Amino acid sequence: TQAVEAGEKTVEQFVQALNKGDYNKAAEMTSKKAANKSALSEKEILDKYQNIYGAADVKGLQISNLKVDKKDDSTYSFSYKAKMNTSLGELKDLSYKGTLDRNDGQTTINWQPNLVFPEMEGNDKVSLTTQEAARGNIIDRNGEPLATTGKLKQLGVVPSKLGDGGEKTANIKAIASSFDLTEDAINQAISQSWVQPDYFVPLKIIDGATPELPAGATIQEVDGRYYPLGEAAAQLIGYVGDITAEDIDKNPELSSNGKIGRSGLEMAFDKDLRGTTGGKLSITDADGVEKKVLIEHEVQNGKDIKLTIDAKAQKTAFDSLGGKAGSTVATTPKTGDLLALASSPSYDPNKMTNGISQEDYKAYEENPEQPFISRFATGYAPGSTFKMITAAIGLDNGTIDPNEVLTINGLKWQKDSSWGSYQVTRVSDVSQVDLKTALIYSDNIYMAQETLKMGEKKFRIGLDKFIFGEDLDLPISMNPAQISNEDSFNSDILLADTGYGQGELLINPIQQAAMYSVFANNGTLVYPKLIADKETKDKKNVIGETAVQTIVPDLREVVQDVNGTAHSLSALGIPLAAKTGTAEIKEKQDEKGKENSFLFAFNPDNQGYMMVSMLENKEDDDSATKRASELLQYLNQNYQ
Ligand code: NA
Ligand code: NA
Ligand code: NA
Repeated sequence: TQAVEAGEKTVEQFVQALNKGDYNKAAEMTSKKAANKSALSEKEILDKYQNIYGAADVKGLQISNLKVDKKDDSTYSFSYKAKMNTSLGELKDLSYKGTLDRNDGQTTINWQPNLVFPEMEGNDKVSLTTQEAARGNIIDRNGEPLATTGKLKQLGVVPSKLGDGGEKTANIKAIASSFDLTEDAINQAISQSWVQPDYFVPLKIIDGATPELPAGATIQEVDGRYYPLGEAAAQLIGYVGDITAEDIDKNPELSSNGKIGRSGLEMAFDKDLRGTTGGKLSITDADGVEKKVLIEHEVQNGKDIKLTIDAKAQKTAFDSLGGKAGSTVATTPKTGDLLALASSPSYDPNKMTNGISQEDYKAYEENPEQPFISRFATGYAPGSTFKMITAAIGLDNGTIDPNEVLTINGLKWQKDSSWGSYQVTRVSDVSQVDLKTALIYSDNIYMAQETLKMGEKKFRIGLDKFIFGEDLDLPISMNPAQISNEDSFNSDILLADTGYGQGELLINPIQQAAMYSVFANNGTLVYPKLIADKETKDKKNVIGETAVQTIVPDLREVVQDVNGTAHSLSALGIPLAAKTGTAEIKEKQDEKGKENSFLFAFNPDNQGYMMVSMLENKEDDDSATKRASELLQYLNQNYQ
């Protein structure tokens, strides 16, 4: 028994060394090279595992049903089942055999070639054939390509057919002028250490028509990932990059010669889009005759993925932001279909996937507006647009009388002196303010007073009916919305600030469109939906239907009233219920305060669409409302 337990331990140490990819340590646990002992020395056992397991990308060795018994007084036999992962999938239930040598107080393994794979003898060989899987496509709600595989025209220069002095310098300036290239970039490209004078040095992927080709400039045709919307959907779709040795070490089933999603939906749906590698892993004898097929299956191309996105609305929403910082989310609020998820500024996903220079990537990374941010998935304070929610909560618990008229003097208000120098600020000095007037003029003082009168307890009861703290079932990385940092405000100022969408509220644009959908579903919250085939989810009785029938007519006046904050949208001549908003943010880079401009809008007649747009750190005289006319026209025409 004491020798049987020692034999079991050494087999477990041998498997563990192979499991951890430490082949040299596993070889040192073997007996000496002999006839009935080990078949090879330690160095060539190391080389056999390193060569064979490396060729099949063997990762992770797990065994089961280990049995060590006694044959002779010096040799103990062992057997166990085992499984491992390869570049062609999991290789399950492998029956391994062998014997253990016992001399002195050391138990070693009589190594044989059948310890690499179960049925190998002597000079048997291992072969691996693989067929690469074609990557699936990402399409919109009408089948338009968002991420597809196309034929790209690659511009390149052959430094041999270029020149020497006057001919070389003139041709480089001609190519740089005819293809929007820097003369220093072309010289740096052909001066790389890998370049030979007769080689084809690729420069960039050209899109559209091809101009004249000067001496040396030649166009070759290559296949690669292509994004038709470009930067208009770069944060949502993402990009693919070359698979690295580090990627294979983490997942050997990846194609060692293919692409992998690095961000966005390309990464979130990488498994479904990449498919499975097809091929065969077989064992042959010394004559190359097939002895045993270990793994074999055909190639399975990646499956397509259809989104709720409207490719026309996505491009319209992104273009409307004019390159400024901000985001826009468009939905069909009755089903939750995400028609558009625009984030601005953005980056070029085609440039990312077709090789980007360290300078262009550095410009993206050091842009203070940060184009890499997915602003539709980043939490923000919702701004004074949130007065809709506080009003609906106040109507439900009876704390807000729609006809009660408050008397507000000036633009600043304080509960008492305990607030110190802080005051809630409004933009319009209206003396007699009821609920309808407060929504039309966006009166933060009114709602701050109604929030304080309502109380934190009743306020949170209405807030808890929404989606605060919930994880949305979406293939987009995001954090749950929050009311504040803790379960209690512990501050009348924080309570009042939360009443009009400031405070410690953090809600991303997608979560905002979810909460605001109650006004298009008579108080029912409809969860947003990105995958077209998925089922509509909703949440009943978030706010009362009476509150909806009270607030939506007021939201019509935000557009139709001459002093409504969204009156410029009345020029469209379409039925609109809207609510503008602002959020004041303090920053340390600039001692002056920044603000975000918000716009909520939907069709109150048919509930066909709904949009939530925001400008982050807006320039002076800029707003989300002045940029929404084109998207509102398109959504109203095509979504009823
Ligand atoms: Na967050
Ligand atoms: Na707090
Ligand atoms: Na406003």
